[PDB]
Amino acid sequence: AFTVTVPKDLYVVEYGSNMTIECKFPVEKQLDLAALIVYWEMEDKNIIQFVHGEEDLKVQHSSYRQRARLLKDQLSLGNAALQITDVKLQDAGVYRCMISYGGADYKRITVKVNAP
Amino acid sequence: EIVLTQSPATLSLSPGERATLSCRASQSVSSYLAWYQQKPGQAPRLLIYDASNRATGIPARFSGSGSGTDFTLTISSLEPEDFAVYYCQQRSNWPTFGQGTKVEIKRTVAAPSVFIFPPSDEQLKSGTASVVCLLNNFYPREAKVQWKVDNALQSGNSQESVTEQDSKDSTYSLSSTLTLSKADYEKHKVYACEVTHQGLSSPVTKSFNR
Amino acid sequence: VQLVQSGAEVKKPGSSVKVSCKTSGDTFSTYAISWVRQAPGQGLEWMGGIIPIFGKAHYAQKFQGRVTITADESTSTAYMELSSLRSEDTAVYFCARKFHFVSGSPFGMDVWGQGTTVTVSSASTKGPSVFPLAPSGTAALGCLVKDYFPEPVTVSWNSGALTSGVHTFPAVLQSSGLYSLSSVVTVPSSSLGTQTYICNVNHKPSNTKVDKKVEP
Repeated sequence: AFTVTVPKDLYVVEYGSNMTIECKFPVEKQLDLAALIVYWEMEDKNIIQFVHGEEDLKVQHSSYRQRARLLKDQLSLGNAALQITDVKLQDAGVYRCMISYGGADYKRITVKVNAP
Repeated sequence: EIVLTQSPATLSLSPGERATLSCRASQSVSSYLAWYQQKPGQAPRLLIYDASNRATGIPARFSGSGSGTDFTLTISSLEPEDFAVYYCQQRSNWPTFGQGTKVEIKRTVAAPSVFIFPPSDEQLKSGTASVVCLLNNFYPREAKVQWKVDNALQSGNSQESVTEQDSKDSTYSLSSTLTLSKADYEKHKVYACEVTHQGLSSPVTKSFNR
Repeated sequence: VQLVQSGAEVKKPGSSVKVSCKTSGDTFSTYAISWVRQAPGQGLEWMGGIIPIFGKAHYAQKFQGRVTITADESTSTAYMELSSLRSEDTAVYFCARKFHFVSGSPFGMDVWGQGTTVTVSSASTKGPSVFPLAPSGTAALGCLVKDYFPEPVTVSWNSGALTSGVHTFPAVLQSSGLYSLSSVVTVPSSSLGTQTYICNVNHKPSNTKVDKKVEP
């Protein structure tokens, strides 16, 4: 069935560095961008909400101001990845990635930041 | 919102003739578009998807095409079961529909058979009088029905009703109702209704003397 | 894949309504379902939609406030709740699902529910009064179905026997907030003295069954 997959379910990053969390979803020939929906939610935050090729920033949590970004060019490959720049200690925690292209599925990624 | 403008509003044709329904979009929807056929009392049914692709179970007489802002649905030979409104839907963003295009069966002109019904005794002892004028088995739908009481053109107080095209002979029918009070009714005598149609080469007047 | 909605409802202004929709088809939790309002003599309107596992709905900016869309994955049932009912909220409300092959937006509508009719009015439930119409080679007969709420009213002439030549006109809503209607049959003149003409009226909402003999 439709299944979202993560290459790494645990990331160890360290402070003040730019990190990327990868999420892979099935794409066959050409990506139909209209059909694509991408949610990056860590816990009760919302990081990225992506529908019809637009980001709704009204629902993004303020912790992520001009910090988090979804990499677009990887999407055509069936890779929807989130890039948090300048990772702080509070960025450690469980991230969820929900995708709908055709069907829909989600996944969980735990991120540990280690201290200087 | 992307806005879909369907044209024309009302397409009137007859069996065997081709039909052409247009839809334009206020922006580029690319090829994401779908046509639907809604008969009265029913939910829409997908005809053409991805703007050129016909759904299976749907007759080969149906076709659609276009990309970007301009689309057309075409019915090769109109089947009696093809007459209904036709909507359209764009999926390139949050789905928006059009106004829909209603296809009417076109036939030869038919003059209405006009009748008139006085408020029968039943209603009158409730203190209400409804005088009814009927137009029957006429085409096209356009008709002009005037009320006049003792030769006074009656002003804006009547309720019209038009039936849908008949299942068999494709004719309309119209019922205009004038509702007065038994008091208001009893103070006059001559009650008439003047009907205007195309098949009628002179306005017909049905009446009765109260 | 199939969709089935809840029955029709009459709600008085300012109250609230919740419409049910169940998927007998493909996966429920995986694919988006949408809710669509078709106003009387109007176009279809996308209200909102939700993909149940996501657990939060998306709404059109017009319906942003009053509409609440919730998906129960347990039952594979979807709900649409309309708060603060008014007047022109009266419409035919649909729930719909996309075919997996039509592409475009996940909220595209292809498979539809049979529809839910919602009426918003202050008027109470009242059966019709029925009045005959004095007949007119070719005569015309009929009955006035007057002052009934709510819709619909079915009209059958001789216990359903007559059929041919009969017209029941669409209901017309009076200023009173009560509906009125007229049914007419065209029969040959000679048939008046011979064949009996009676008119059966049925009001399901009020459980009113009326019969009216129509005579010269």
